[PDB]
Amino acid sequence: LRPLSEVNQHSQLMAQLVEVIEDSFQMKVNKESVNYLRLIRHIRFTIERIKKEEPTKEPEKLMLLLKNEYPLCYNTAWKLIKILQQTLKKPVHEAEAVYLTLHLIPINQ
Amino acid sequence: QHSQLMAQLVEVIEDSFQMKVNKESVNYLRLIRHIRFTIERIKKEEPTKEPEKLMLLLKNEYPLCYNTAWKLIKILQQTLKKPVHEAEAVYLTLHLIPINQ
Ligand SMILES: [Cl-]
Ligand SMILES: [Cl-]
Repeated sequence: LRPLSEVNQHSQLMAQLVEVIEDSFQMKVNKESVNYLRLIRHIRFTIERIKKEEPTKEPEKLMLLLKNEYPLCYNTAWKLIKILQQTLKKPVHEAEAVYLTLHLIPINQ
Repeated sequence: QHSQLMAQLVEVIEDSFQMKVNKESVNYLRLIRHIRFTIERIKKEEPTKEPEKLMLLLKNEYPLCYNTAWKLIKILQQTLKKPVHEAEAVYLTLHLIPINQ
Protein backbone atom coordinates (compact mmCIF):
# COMPACT_ATOMS: atom_id res chain seq x y z
CA LEU A 1 0.00 0.00 0.00
CA ARG A 2 0.78 3.65 -0.45
CA PRO A 3 0.85 5.96 2.54
CA LEU A 4 -1.64 8.82 2.22
CA SER A 5 1.17 11.39 2.49
CA GLU A 6 2.78 9.78 -0.57
CA VAL A 7 -0.27 10.18 -2.80
CA ASN A 8 1.13 13.28 -4.54
CA GLN A 9 -2.09 14.55 -6.12
CA HIS A 10 -1.50 18.31 -6.48
CA SER A 11 1.74 18.74 -4.53
CA GLN A 12 3.47 21.02 -7.02
CA LEU A 13 0.31 23.12 -7.56
CA MET A 14 0.10 23.64 -3.80
CA ALA A 15 3.77 24.66 -3.72
CA GLN A 16 3.17 27.18 -6.56
CA LEU A 17 0.23 28.71 -4.68
CA VAL A 18 2.33 29.07 -1.50
CA GLU A 19 5.14 30.68 -3.47
CA VAL A 20 2.68 33.22 -4.89
CA ILE A 21 1.51 34.06 -1.39
CA GLU A 22 5.03 34.38 -0.04
CA ASP A 23 6.22 36.57 -2.95
CA SER A 24 3.13 38.77 -2.85
CA PHE A 25 2.97 39.19 0.94
CA GLN A 26 6.77 39.28 1.38
CA MET A 27 6.85 36.79 4.19
CA LYS A 28 7.49 33.11 4.87
CA VAL A 29 4.45 31.09 5.96
CA ASN A 30 4.30 29.46 9.38
CA LYS A 31 3.60 25.88 8.44
CA GLU A 32 3.05 25.16 12.16
CA SER A 33 0.17 27.53 12.57
CA VAL A 34 -3.55 26.99 12.68
CA ASN A 35 -4.05 29.72 10.05
CA TYR A 36 -1.74 27.97 7.58
CA LEU A 37 -3.15 24.49 8.26
CA ARG A 38 -6.67 25.84 7.65
CA LEU A 39 -5.59 27.68 4.49
CA ILE A 40 -4.15 24.51 3.00
CA ARG A 41 -7.19 22.51 4.06
CA HIS A 42 -9.43 25.14 2.45
CA ILE A 43 -7.46 25.05 -0.79
CA ARG A 44 -7.50 21.23 -0.91
CA PHE A 45 -11.26 21.20 -0.50
CA THR A 46 -11.83 24.11 -2.90
CA ILE A 47 -9.99 22.05 -5.52
CA GLU A 48 -12.58 19.29 -4.93
CA ARG A 49 -15.57 21.67 -5.23
CA ILE A 50 -14.15 23.13 -8.44
CA LYS A 51 -13.65 19.65 -9.96
CA LYS A 52 -17.25 18.71 -9.14
CA GLU A 53 -18.74 22.10 -10.19
CA GLU A 54 -20.32 22.56 -6.75
CA PRO A 55 -21.28 25.98 -5.38
CA THR A 56 -20.75 26.96 -1.72
CA LYS A 57 -22.97 28.03 1.22
CA GLU A 58 -22.25 31.76 0.71
CA PRO A 59 -23.80 33.18 3.89
CA GLU A 60 -23.59 30.76 6.80
CA LYS A 61 -20.06 29.41 6.52
CA LEU A 62 -18.66 32.94 6.18
CA MET A 63 -19.93 33.51 9.73
CA LEU A 64 -18.20 30.49 11.25
CA LEU A 65 -14.99 31.20 9.33
CA LEU A 66 -14.76 34.67 10.87
CA LYS A 67 -15.71 33.33 14.32
CA ASN A 68 -12.86 30.86 14.10
CA GLU A 69 -10.27 33.25 12.65
CA TYR A 70 -11.07 36.46 14.51
CA PRO A 71 -13.15 35.56 17.54
CA LEU A 72 -12.54 38.87 19.34
CA CYS A 73 -13.57 40.95 16.33
CA TYR A 74 -16.48 38.61 15.58
CA ASN A 75 -17.86 38.73 19.09
CA THR A 76 -17.29 42.51 19.31
CA ALA A 77 -19.34 42.92 16.04
CA TRP A 78 -22.18 40.98 17.68
CA LYS A 79 -21.92 43.14 20.83
CA LEU A 80 -22.38 46.25 18.64
CA ILE A 81 -25.33 44.57 16.92
CA LYS A 82 -26.88 43.73 20.31
CA ILE A 83 -26.81 47.41 21.28
CA LEU A 84 -28.25 48.38 17.87
CA GLN A 85 -31.12 45.92 18.31
CA GLN A 86 -31.82 47.17 21.83
CA THR A 87 -31.97 50.82 20.74
CA LEU A 88 -33.22 50.78 17.14
CA LYS A 89 -35.60 47.83 17.76
CA LYS A 90 -35.32 46.45 14.24
CA PRO A 91 -34.00 43.08 13.19
CA VAL A 92 -30.42 42.87 11.98
CA HIS A 93 -29.37 40.78 8.98
CA GLU A 94 -26.42 38.65 10.05
CA ALA A 95 -24.41 39.95 7.02
CA GLU A 96 -23.98 43.14 9.08
CA ALA A 97 -21.94 41.10 11.60
CA VAL A 98 -19.64 39.99 8.76
CA TYR A 99 -19.14 43.60 7.59
CA LEU A 100 -18.53 44.92 11.10
CA THR A 101 -16.03 42.12 11.83
CA LEU A 102 -14.06 42.97 8.72
CA HIS A 103 -14.05 46.67 9.57
CA LEU A 104 -12.77 45.89 13.11
CA ILE A 105 -9.84 43.57 12.23
CA PRO A 106 -7.36 46.40 11.38
CA ILE A 107 -8.16 48.69 14.34
CA ASN A 108 -5.88 47.12 16.99
CA GLN A 109 -2.79 46.17 14.95
CA GLN B 1 -27.40 61.71 14.34
CA HIS B 2 -27.09 58.87 16.90
CA SER B 3 -24.30 60.61 18.76
CA GLN B 4 -24.62 58.94 22.15
CA LEU B 5 -25.22 55.57 20.49
CA MET B 6 -22.06 56.03 18.45
CA ALA B 7 -20.04 56.94 21.56
CA GLN B 8 -21.25 53.81 23.33
CA LEU B 9 -20.34 51.65 20.34
CA VAL B 10 -16.82 53.15 20.29
CA GLU B 11 -16.51 52.55 24.07
CA VAL B 12 -17.37 48.85 23.49
CA ILE B 13 -14.70 48.58 20.79
CA GLU B 14 -12.16 50.24 23.05
CA ASP B 15 -12.94 47.85 25.92
CA SER B 16 -12.95 44.72 23.84
CA PHE B 17 -9.58 45.59 22.21
CA GLN B 18 -8.14 47.13 25.42
CA MET B 19 -7.13 50.26 23.58
CA LYS B 20 -8.13 53.87 23.19
CA VAL B 21 -9.01 54.94 19.65
CA ASN B 22 -7.35 58.17 18.56
CA LYS B 23 -10.35 60.42 17.80
CA GLU B 24 -8.10 62.65 15.73
CA SER B 25 -7.16 59.94 13.26
CA VAL B 26 -8.23 58.30 10.02
CA ASN B 27 -8.79 55.17 12.12
CA TYR B 28 -11.65 56.79 14.02
CA LEU B 29 -13.14 58.38 10.86
CA ARG B 30 -13.21 55.12 8.93
CA LEU B 31 -14.76 53.32 11.87
CA ILE B 32 -17.58 55.75 12.45
CA ARG B 33 -18.44 55.96 8.76
CA HIS B 34 -18.85 52.20 8.50
CA ILE B 35 -20.89 52.00 11.68
CA ARG B 36 -23.16 54.81 10.45
CA PHE B 37 -23.85 52.86 7.23
CA THR B 38 -24.74 49.81 9.34
CA ILE B 39 -27.13 51.93 11.41
CA GLU B 40 -28.70 53.36 8.28
CA ARG B 41 -29.26 49.94 6.68
CA ILE B 42 -30.78 48.64 9.94
CA LYS B 43 -33.09 51.63 10.44
CA LYS B 44 -34.27 51.64 6.83
CA GLU B 45 -34.56 47.82 6.80
CA GLU B 46 -32.39 47.58 3.70
CA PRO B 47 -30.74 44.22 2.81
CA THR B 48 -27.41 43.83 1.06
CA LYS B 49 -26.32 41.42 -1.64
CA GLU B 50 -23.64 39.86 0.56
CA PRO B 51 -21.55 38.33 -2.29
CA GLU B 52 -21.25 41.60 -4.25
CA LYS B 53 -20.93 43.68 -1.08
CA LEU B 54 -18.09 41.57 0.26
CA MET B 55 -16.20 41.77 -3.04
CA LEU B 56 -16.43 45.56 -2.83
CA LEU B 57 -15.46 45.68 0.86
CA LEU B 58 -12.48 43.38 0.38
CA LYS B 59 -11.20 45.12 -2.76
CA ASN B 60 -11.19 48.46 -0.91
CA GLU B 61 -10.14 47.38 2.62
CA TYR B 62 -7.95 44.35 1.89
CA PRO B 63 -6.61 45.04 -1.58
CA LEU B 64 -3.40 43.00 -1.24
CA CYS B 65 -5.18 39.93 0.09
CA TYR B 66 -8.07 40.23 -2.39
CA ASN B 67 -5.84 40.71 -5.43
CA THR B 68 -3.62 37.81 -4.31
CA ALA B 69 -6.72 35.62 -3.86
CA TRP B 70 -7.74 36.43 -7.46
CA LYS B 71 -4.26 35.43 -8.70
CA LEU B 72 -4.62 32.10 -6.89
CA ILE B 73 -8.12 31.54 -8.27
CA LYS B 74 -6.82 32.12 -11.79
CA ILE B 75 -4.08 29.52 -11.25
CA LEU B 76 -6.66 27.05 -9.93
CA GLN B 77 -8.96 27.65 -12.88
CA GLN B 78 -6.19 27.26 -15.46
CA THR B 79 -4.78 24.16 -13.77
CA LEU B 80 -8.12 22.41 -13.20
CA LYS B 81 -9.78 23.60 -16.43
CA LYS B 82 -13.02 24.31 -14.62
CA PRO B 83 -15.10 27.37 -13.84
CA VAL B 84 -14.41 29.06 -10.52
CA HIS B 85 -17.17 31.11 -8.87
CA GLU B 86 -16.56 34.68 -7.53
CA ALA B 87 -17.52 33.57 -4.03
CA GLU B 88 -14.30 31.53 -4.02
CA ALA B 89 -12.27 34.74 -4.27
CA VAL B 90 -14.11 35.94 -1.15
CA TYR B 91 -13.53 32.82 0.94
CA LEU B 92 -9.88 32.63 -0.12
CA THR B 93 -9.34 36.29 0.74
CA LEU B 94 -10.76 35.66 4.25
CA HIS B 95 -8.23 32.78 4.72
CA LEU B 96 -5.34 35.00 3.55
CA ILE B 97 -6.04 38.01 5.84
CA PRO B 98 -4.60 36.29 8.91
CA ILE B 99 -1.54 35.10 6.93
CA ASN B 100 -0.65 38.63 5.78
CA GLN B 101 -1.52 40.56 8.91
CL1 LIG C 1 -9.85 38.76 16.75
CL1 LIG D 1 -30.38 37.23 8.30
